[PDB]
Amino acid sequence: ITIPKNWLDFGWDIMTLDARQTMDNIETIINEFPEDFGTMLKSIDPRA
Amino acid sequence: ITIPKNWLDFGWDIMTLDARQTMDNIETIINEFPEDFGTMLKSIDPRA
Amino acid sequence: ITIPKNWLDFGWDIMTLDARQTMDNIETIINEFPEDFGTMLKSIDPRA
Repeated sequence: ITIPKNWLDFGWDIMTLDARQTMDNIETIINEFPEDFGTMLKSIDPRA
Repeated sequence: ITIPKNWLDFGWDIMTLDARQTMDNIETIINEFPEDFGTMLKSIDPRA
Repeated sequence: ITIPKNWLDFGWDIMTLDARQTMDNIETIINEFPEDFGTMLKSIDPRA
């Protein structure tokens, strides 16, 4: 109990860390809507 | 072994939690770049 | 065992509350890009 608590629970908060290493990418993908397409709205502005 | 159960438990709340809290700081920090370089792409477009 | 569970486990998620002050600030900085640099696209626009 005591030793796995200190290091494997840490390891399974690290199982949980997969969120807090992928939300970087997901938020970049959020930001890709204004970056890759919010740009393109400012291209629809030229078209208009 | 209860002395370990005392000190190691709130102790591991550095290990478990910091691996996540430092990384989300990093995820959000990195998400500045989809807005820094974001605004650079969003400037190249309206130049047209 | 119970004293950490009452004060220090709580306390070390409170050490984990440090990111839950930084995270706002960093996200405001993520926002300072589409705020300042994002309004300054509309400097690059009339300059164009």
